[PDB]
Amino acid sequence: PELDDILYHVKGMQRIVNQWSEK
Amino acid sequence: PFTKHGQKECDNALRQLETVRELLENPVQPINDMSYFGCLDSVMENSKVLGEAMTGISQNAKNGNLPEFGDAIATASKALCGFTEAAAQAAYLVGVSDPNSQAGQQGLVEPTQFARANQAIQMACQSLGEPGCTQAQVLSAATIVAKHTSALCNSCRLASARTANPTAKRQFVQSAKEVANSTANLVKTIKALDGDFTEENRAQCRAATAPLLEAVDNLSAFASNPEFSSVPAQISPEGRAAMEPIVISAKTMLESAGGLIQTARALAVNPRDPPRWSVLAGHSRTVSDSIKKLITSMRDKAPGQL
Repeated sequence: PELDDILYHVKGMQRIVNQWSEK
Repeated sequence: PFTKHGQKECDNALRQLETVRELLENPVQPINDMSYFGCLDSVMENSKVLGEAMTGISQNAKNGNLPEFGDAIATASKALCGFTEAAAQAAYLVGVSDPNSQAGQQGLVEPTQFARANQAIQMACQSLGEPGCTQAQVLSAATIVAKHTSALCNSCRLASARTANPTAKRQFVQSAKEVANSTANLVKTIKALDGDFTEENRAQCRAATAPLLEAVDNLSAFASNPEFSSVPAQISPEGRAAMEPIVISAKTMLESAGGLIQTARALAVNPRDPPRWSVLAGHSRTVSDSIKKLITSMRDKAPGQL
């Protein structure tokens, strides 16, 4: 891949993971 | 012809039943986080699905519909396994509720993916720290970090969901957020370092690896904490006696279902076999009778678990 796409991906993963329930 | 796929479906089902039968050998730990009443509903639902599969298994072997026979077999195997897990879980819950019993616990199993991601991320971060790394090297390290941290977060999500212990369930997800947050921050410093390779941007990109490596180490350490390791319960003699109805019925259903599938495997090849049709109906009768006896016993112990 390219650096721009890798940045988009980990930023989108961060948005999804930060909503995960811990319970 | 197309019998080969049906034969293999029967082999897979038989192997799978042999695997879930060990759950009944000596229940000394919970299988999952289901309540006694969830177990009740699960046994109910899975038996409905099994009853329709037994008719599909029988009709399609008689009528030579080999794809529909295979799919009935696959459906029955999944329902038998679901059934057995809920019965083994219920049995455990019955046995440890005796006041002379002592609780056990499921150990958390460590994903083998953890070790792979861990080593990969460390080498990628060590690369990003070399005082002379290039733009191509920085791109490859970012690619490796992104791929293995994404996989790490998903392993945490799945490990959280199958952990009954609430402290471990929470830590897996907190670790996932630590990994995701520090990865996002690291790739942002890589984005700046890219095309501006000063000692100052190298130092910052280097500094950004430390939180990600800490998250990864913290996660792999917690996975080894002794307080989450498997411990077998001490079921009292009165605990064992109380789980006997559930355990015996589950075993009998498994034994008979195994004999049913083994017989249907041959009838799918040559269905002109009256002796085996009568064996198969005998096994199917016992499958049904055992499910009735297990459900009946579970429904009757039920007030004690409210």
